[PDB]
Amino acid sequence: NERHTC
Amino acid sequence: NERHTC
Amino acid sequence: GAMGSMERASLIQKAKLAEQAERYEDMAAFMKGAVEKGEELSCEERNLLSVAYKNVVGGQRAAWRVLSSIEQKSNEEGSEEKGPEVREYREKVETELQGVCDTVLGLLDSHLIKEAGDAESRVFYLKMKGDYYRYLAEVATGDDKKRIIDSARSAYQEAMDISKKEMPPTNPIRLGLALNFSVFHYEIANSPEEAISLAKTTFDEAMADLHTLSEDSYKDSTLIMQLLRDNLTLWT
Amino acid sequence: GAMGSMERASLIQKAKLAEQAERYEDMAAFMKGAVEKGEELSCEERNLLSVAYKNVVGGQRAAWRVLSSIEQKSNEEGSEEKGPEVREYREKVETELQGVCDTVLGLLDSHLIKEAGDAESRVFYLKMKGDYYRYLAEVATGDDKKRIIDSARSAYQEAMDISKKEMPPTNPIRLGLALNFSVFHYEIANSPEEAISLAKTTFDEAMADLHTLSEDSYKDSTLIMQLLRDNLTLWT
Ligand SMILES: [Mg+2]
Ligand SMILES: [Mg+2]
Ligand SMILES: [Mg+2]
Ligand SMILES: [Mg+2]
Ligand SMILES: [Mg+2]
Ligand SMILES: [Mg+2]
Ligand SMILES: [Mg+2]
Ligand SMILES: [Mg+2]
Repeated sequence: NERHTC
Repeated sequence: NERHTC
Repeated sequence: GAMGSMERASLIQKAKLAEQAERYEDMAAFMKGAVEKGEELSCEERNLLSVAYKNVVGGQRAAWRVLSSIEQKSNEEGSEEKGPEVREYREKVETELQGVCDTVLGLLDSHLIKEAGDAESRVFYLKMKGDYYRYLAEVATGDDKKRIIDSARSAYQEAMDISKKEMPPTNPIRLGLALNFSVFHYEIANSPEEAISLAKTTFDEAMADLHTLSEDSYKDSTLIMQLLRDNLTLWT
Repeated sequence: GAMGSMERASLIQKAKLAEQAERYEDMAAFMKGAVEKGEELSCEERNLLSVAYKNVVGGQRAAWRVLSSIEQKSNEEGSEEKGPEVREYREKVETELQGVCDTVLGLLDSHLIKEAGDAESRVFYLKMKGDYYRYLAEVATGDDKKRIIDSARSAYQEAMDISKKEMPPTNPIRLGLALNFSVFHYEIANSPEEAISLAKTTFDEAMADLHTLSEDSYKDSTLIMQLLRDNLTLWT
């Protein structure tokens, strides 16, 4: 999966 | 479900 | 036309890139620019035009339905008064949606339909004319509602007449036209029996012609037949 | 300002309707209009502003990445020459994206940040400043790339300094700031070890403070902690 940002 | 159109 | 300085082939290339990027507003503007070059559209180009505008207007219609439902709830008894904002914003979205439909109908009238002589192009564009008058009918509430509905009906009927004379019953354009005209009958024209009859006859006549098809054509036709069957199951 | 004639409360109401309708461009324009009224924003209003622009710029960034990847493939050996169109369209999307980032940064500079005195508002806006400079850095290739990166770093660093002094380690703004500053280190600043250290320390310090929280606050904090853990798992 891809890294999270918020 | 809902009716289909195309 | 802001696309007037771009080459036709470059507009088509950019429309395909916009599709890949899910930039459907851009895709529609590129294809509008391509239509306005004045040359007829190939089959692939017609489908780029329809995909672009179907996605743009599909988002507007979904937003309109959300706002219309909130507006309807605000008008139920015991609902607290919240001011003009819901109606105003629903009207703003509605006006934008009508603008896109008018743009598509204008491209068809100037001058795609009058130059379309082959059955595949003429039926395709008349289906589009019926579809976009149908989207206008979804939001119409005034003195022209009946004429808008009749404009959709008339376009669909001409497309049906040509498709039955010139196309096999498995042709995907013919099938999709019937699917949409059936939905028109069900939910616009208050004719559910006509909607059911059209979907059933269309499905059954396509069934009987599948034996003539290659494997790839069979896949194309059966996919749309399943949409007709789904609608029939929902409605019966 | 095209929203200059609309009441502040009506802009906020319409922003919430636009969110429900998934009309994020409208939502952003309504919230820009609300900011330009000149009053400070409540917590709920700050989150409407951020949700609106995050969705707008998120779509632009995804489209930019699709087009940039196609452009990179076109420049590999053995690739057929297709003309300037891919670069042109990537540049068009890029310019639009930079315009939205500049709009957000302009709202922060005129005058949201200078009036924000409480830790929750100031940290929130400085995180936003870091985020939008980071999105500019994603597309930067020229002489200002280093200054764009340093502007993002500086904004994040000020937000971190305030958050560590004024907020508990479980505060969701503090956690989300750390999540994003960690990603900045990993993929913008070429500092994966700093990214991993920041995510790990942030997670561990939040863990140790969960015992102080209500059930609802625990849910809020643990959700963001799971994002930090997911990044750590991806990176190690
Ligand atoms: Mg030419
Ligand atoms: Mg009451
Ligand atoms: Mg109206
Ligand atoms: Mg012709
Ligand atoms: Mg006022
Ligand atoms: Mg070659
Ligand atoms: Mg550029
Ligand atoms: Mg203040």
